[PDB]
Amino acid sequence: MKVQYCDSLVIGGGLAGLRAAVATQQKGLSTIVLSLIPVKRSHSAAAQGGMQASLGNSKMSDGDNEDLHFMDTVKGSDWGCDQKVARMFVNTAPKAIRELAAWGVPWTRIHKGDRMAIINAQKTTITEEDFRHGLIHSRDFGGTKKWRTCYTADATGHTMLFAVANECLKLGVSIQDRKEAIALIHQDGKCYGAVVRDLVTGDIIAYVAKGTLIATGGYGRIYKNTTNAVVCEGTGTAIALETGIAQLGNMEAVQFHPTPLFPSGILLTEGCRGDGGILRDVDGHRFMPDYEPEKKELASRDVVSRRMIEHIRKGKGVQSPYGQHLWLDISILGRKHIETNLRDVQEICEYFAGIDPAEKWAPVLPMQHYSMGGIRTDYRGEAKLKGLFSAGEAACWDMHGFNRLGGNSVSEAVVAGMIVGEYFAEHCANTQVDLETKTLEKFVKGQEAYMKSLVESKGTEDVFKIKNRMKDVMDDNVGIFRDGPHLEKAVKELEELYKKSKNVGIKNKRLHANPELEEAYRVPMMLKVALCVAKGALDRTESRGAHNREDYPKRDDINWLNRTLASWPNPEQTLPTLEYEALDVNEMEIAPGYRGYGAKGNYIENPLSVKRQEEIDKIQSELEAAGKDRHAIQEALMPYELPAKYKARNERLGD
Amino acid sequence: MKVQYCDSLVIGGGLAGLRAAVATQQKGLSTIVLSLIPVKRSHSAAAQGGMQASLGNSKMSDGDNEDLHFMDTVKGSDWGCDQKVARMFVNTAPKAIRELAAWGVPWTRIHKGDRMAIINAQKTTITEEDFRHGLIHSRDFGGTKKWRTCYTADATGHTMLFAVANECLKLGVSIQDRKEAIALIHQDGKCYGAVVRDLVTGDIIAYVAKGTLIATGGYGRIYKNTTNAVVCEGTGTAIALETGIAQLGNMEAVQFHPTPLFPSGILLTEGCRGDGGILRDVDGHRFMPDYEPEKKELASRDVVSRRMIEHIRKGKGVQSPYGQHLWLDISILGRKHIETNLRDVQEICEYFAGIDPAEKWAPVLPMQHYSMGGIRTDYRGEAKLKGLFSAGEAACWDMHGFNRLGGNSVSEAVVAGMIVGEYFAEHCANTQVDLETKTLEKFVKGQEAYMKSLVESKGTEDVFKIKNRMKDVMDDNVGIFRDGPHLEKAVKELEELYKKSKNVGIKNKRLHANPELEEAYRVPMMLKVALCVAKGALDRTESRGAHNREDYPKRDDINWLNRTLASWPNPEQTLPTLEYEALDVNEMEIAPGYRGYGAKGNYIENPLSVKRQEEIDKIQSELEAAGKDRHAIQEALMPYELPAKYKARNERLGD
Ligand SMILES: *Cc1cc2c(cc1C)nc1c(=O)[nH]c(=O)nc-1n2C[C@H](O)[C@H](O)[C@H](O)COP(=O)(O)OP(=O)(O)OC[C@H]1O[C@@H](n2cnc3c(N)ncnc32)[C@H](O)[C@@H]1O
Ligand SMILES: *Cc1cc2c(cc1C)nc1c(=O)[nH]c(=O)nc-1n2C[C@H](O)[C@H](O)[C@H](O)COP(=O)(O)OP(=O)(O)OC[C@H]1O[C@@H](n2cnc3c(N)ncnc32)[C@H](O)[C@@H]1O
Ligand code: NA
Ligand code: NA
Repeated sequence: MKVQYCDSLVIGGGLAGLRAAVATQQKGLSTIVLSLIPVKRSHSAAAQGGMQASLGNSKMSDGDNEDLHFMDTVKGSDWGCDQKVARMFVNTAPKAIRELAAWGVPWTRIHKGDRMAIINAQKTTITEEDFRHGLIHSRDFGGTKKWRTCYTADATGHTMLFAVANECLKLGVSIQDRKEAIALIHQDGKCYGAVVRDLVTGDIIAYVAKGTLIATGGYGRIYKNTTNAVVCEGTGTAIALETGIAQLGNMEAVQFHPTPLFPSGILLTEGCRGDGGILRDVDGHRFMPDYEPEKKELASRDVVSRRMIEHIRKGKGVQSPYGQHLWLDISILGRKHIETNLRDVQEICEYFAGIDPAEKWAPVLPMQHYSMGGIRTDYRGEAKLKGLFSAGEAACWDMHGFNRLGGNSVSEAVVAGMIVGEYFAEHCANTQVDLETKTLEKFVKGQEAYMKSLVESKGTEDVFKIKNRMKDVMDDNVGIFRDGPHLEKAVKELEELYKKSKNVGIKNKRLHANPELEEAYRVPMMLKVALCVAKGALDRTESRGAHNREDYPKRDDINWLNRTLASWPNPEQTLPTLEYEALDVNEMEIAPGYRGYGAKGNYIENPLSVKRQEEIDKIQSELEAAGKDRHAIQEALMPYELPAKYKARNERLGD
Repeated sequence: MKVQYCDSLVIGGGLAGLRAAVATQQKGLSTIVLSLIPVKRSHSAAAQGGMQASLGNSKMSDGDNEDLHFMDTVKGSDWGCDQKVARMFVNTAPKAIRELAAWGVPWTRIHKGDRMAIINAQKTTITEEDFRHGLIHSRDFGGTKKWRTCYTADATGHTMLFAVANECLKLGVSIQDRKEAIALIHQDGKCYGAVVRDLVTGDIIAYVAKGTLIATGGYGRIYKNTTNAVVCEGTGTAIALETGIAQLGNMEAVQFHPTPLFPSGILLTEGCRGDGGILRDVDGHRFMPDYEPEKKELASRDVVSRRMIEHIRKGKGVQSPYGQHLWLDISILGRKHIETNLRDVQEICEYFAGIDPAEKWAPVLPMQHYSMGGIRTDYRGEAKLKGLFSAGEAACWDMHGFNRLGGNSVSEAVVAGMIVGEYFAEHCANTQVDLETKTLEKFVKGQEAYMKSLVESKGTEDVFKIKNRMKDVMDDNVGIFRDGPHLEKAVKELEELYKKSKNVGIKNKRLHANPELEEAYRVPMMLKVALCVAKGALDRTESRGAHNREDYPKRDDINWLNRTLASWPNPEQTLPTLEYEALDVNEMEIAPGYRGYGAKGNYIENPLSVKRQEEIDKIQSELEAAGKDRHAIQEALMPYELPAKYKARNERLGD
């Protein structure tokens, strides 16, 4: 038997996994990072929008602080997030930016002077004073009043990922790529590592550790149309689920992006519409103003996606051999503007769409983009299965609730990497594990037998036909608009798909470097994940954040002010087990209310919300009258925890 | 913390360790072999005499079988061996030779014809028939009536070691050199591996396994004068001893060789006197005939050593700045004979002694050569500490008792490697271990702290002066002739030396590649080993095999028909704890009697021996009269065990 030991095992080499690895390795814990691919190729590398952090450096960022970022996050989540976690996040984001700056991330900087900027409420001139010169800049992104999105020109995710990966190399972290975790090793409710398949040699290896952290990203590829890399299949999510103990949170909470290139899904940055990009239909008609007279194209991304689907359903979509889509016209911004401020988007449409944006319109359609759902953890990042931690998009630390803020996800990956990294390091250093070879052998032999059965299967089902059908079912029934009737149909078909995945037969019999065998064990995993999404969507009879039920259009703060928890305790069951974790309004710094975007009064008020709100207004007034600072007031409303190392306040320009 | 896992851990890369590694690796058990040096440089490589095995191929081997080899072994051991183990050995030796032949070992072969041979009772002509041509040859060695010592010209140990090492490479065994086991990891009476120090980097690593086998060789370097390589310091013996659970058997049973080159200790093969080499004193006088009128130069090696010391004590030794010695005259054999049959010995005297043997005499003196004592095991090779096995010279499987047969030790290394290898493999495959990180950390941290204390010690003792004094004490008081008075003095001084070794200070502070630090932790270990030897010698009031007490000249079969078992249960004690394991005459195929060599009636008879003897003669007669074969008779006298794979009989020329 092959066994590899390390004090801290990290599964996933994206921003979250790599940053957590830095945290453990810097304190002497031997750590290993497992990854399907070279870590610098992780999906994190594709982020071009930016990272949200309340620095308050630039003119349009002036006055920004943790409180404002906190409120945008909570309201954006439509109150589905754990507000204490959101607080941990916003207070740490500024230090994540600054640490990365010290690590060499080339953040775009502010230069003194006037600038021709688009405010879309007063596209005037912005002035940056001399004292702001040379500091980290910020741009309009995510719809926040305060511009706090930091960026490194047009490749933020890329430069951030490379810096953290390089730090891991500096520290001697053991990076092992083309290695896939296919099962978690656990006993007595504790996680001792993972069974890993070497994608090159086919060897099955047991990686044991005092603590295991899953940072495997999102599960967007269960959909046909997604902006995600082809490796975002949620297998990390599935192995946690298959332990029968760890739970997944809000898997039905999936966010879509309105303007990905159709049908590839290659992203066309938000800056397009933010600069002046126009959405047109089959007749070249600018339709957003018809649905949103005021906001128009600049409405909340959430609203734009809905309007786009509505317009298509009204029969105004463009017919295509790949399906219906709409148009994105950016030529109207002028060739000059495009080649100087959107040189990146121009290259995309040419290299892939084969068209010059300064002349022709780009085909677009809303597609799956971010996974708010994931492995459920406490505020420390630990799952119900002791010793198993999770961070990044793969988790449901839940700072996002039912709607993640644009720019908060790459921010979370690094921030969670830092925070969960500390708690994870503490766990690995203080915990003591009992590694029984009997248990290790059972898991390793179990997976070797599984691989053998797949290779020897005489089944007649085709894995690709099954995977492709799953993706259509998800796109057709679990998209932007959902209804009970279609969701019930989806669940039934997914369950049938799952059963058939067990009768798959493959042509190539080798155990090494076999992409076909890889699909054979990944697909069944993706189906169980899809089932948690679809079933969670069917059972959640309300509309909240990105989850829209046409048959239940209102946000129900009385019956659904909670979090869906999915599990799969019995390996024989074919449907996930769903339970609910209620959100306590008493522990909320901000009581439920109007989210800011979308129709008003579209939520069923909870009497407890009103009570808490009054309680909040009272505490504020009293303390505010007593001449108390925002910090003391915050503590009085909702105290939260932070590792000692990050307890400090964030110095800002002007203190 | 650094941890390495394997199913089967082998400590020692000599014939025994490498052969055992083949046994485990061939059945799919991941195995690691740790060694201080490249495995092909192990002491096993120096064997030039040969390997004893009852093939019965040559004329002088005609009629040889397991029974004859068995008797030579038992009588040679002066009845201190476990006869069942001796049976396992002799029955397997033939297959060890044959397996090695299949592995390419270039055994010298028989050619048809007459040959000028020295019988030293009738130096006549020997004839090899045509049917013997091409089969494995044998030579006169070890004083056995039947010539059964197989050899590959003048480098048997070398070719044997290389073949087994190459087989390990073929099978993918993990060979890790410049790695030293400095402590065994154990808990609840079970062994889970070893704490290892990387000699190059200084890293302290825990090697955990389901089973651990120690095959670290002998402990001859505790003596100033020895034929052993400089790495035979018995540290493997010491780490077993320091667990406080494993016991060492007959550590006082040390064998000397009569003619090593003085003072280097470089060996001058037995073939010298066997061919006609003459021992001379300070006056050039051939003295052996004076003490042994009949046998003379050709007396038992055991007797020659004693006579040599006696002659020196009579004041006839040659004075030298390194001490007193005698002369070995081989010139008398004629330059022609020497350069054709002893070309090897000629090169030795020239390359080191700087003299031409065909002209000048070589200085010689009896020196420590083989360690019968070692880690005590059952017939399977397992020690009292469960999961810890031992094989080769490092063990006291006890097929040697108090006097190992010339040619039986390289034979044992491979045979034990095969047999203990099977039982070891079985244990590793069937046992299940509970590896607690708490325990691993305790042992690893304990050794890191130890290394640090040695490097920070402000002690004023010099490690080399202490090591050199230990070696003089051993040579002066625990040699060929021993007496209570001197042994008591030796024990007291060794104990004092041990206490002072704790106040050692070293100049070089680095943790990596530090030969001085290596001595700092090895010396204290050697002292504890030396204490077991000296104390065992003091307490054993009798003369048996190689253990000669001038104050107790007789072999005491009444009070000392047992085996000395040494342990060190309390790390605070400064002297070893000694217990005794009695040998049951009822389980002996051959009752105690005259060993064949030395003075007659020099043993105190045990009434039980006489009873058993009669019982044996009876069983033989009856079964023999009933026309029963030697195999059925053997089973009736003393049944023994063998792994299934080696249960077969050995086909011989003539069956
Ligand atoms: C898709 C996307 C997302 C995105 C974005 C643009 C695109 C095209 N732009 C963003 C932006 O401007 N601002 C922002 O805040 N977020 C933006 N996002 C989303 C964001 O990039 C992601 O949420 C974030 O990068 C997620 O980071 P995370 O570290 O969690 O994950 P990852 O980078 O996807 O890496 C996952 C790693 O897991 C390995 N893996 C997966 N499964 C396994 C198994 N079974 N075994 C072993 N390793 C596994 C992957 O190989 C990878 O390294
Ligand atoms: C010294 C000698 C012995 C000898 C002989 C000639 C000489 C000069 N001629 C012989 C002969 O003709 N016929 C015969 O039957 N025996 C003869 N012998 C004795 C015989 O060679 C030995 O008994 C035999 O070779 C012993 O084999 P074994 O496999 O037991 O041991 P080894 O070869 O000495 O190797 C020991 C290994 O252990 C490693 N080691 C030691 N301590 C440690 C620690 N602490 N950690 C890790 N590794 C360790 C050594 O590096 C080595 O590889
Ligand atoms: Na998530
Ligand atoms: Na021994």
